[PDB]
Amino acid sequence: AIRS
Amino acid sequence: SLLEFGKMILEETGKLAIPSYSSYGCYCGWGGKGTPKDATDRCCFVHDCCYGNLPDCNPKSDRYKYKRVNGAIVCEKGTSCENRICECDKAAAICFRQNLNTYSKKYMLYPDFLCKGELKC
Repeated sequence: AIRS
Repeated sequence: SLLEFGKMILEETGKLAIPSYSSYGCYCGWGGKGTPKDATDRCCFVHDCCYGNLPDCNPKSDRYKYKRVNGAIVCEKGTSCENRICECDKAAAICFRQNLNTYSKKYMLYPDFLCKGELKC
């Protein structure tokens, strides 16, 4: 959900 | 925004940002300390510095617009913060592309204790  | 950056990364490299670049080395996805492990990790180090240049911007959530001009990323004009965030993300995506030749899966999920010491931007 939270990446680069 | 982080989701936009992830789409830019996938477009550029063919790798999904999660999991290929979300936990890589010392600086990709949760950066702070250590000597970067390789050139890909140095892309993340510089990207972290680039965001660090923008203390009154919110790069995780603030959305920017960009287009492609025959492969090339062109950031389109938004707010000052959006423009600067876009330029940081563009550079990192290009950097990841330039360093795919040495990307190493052994640096995915790299443990924190192997990342020690401050490195100045």
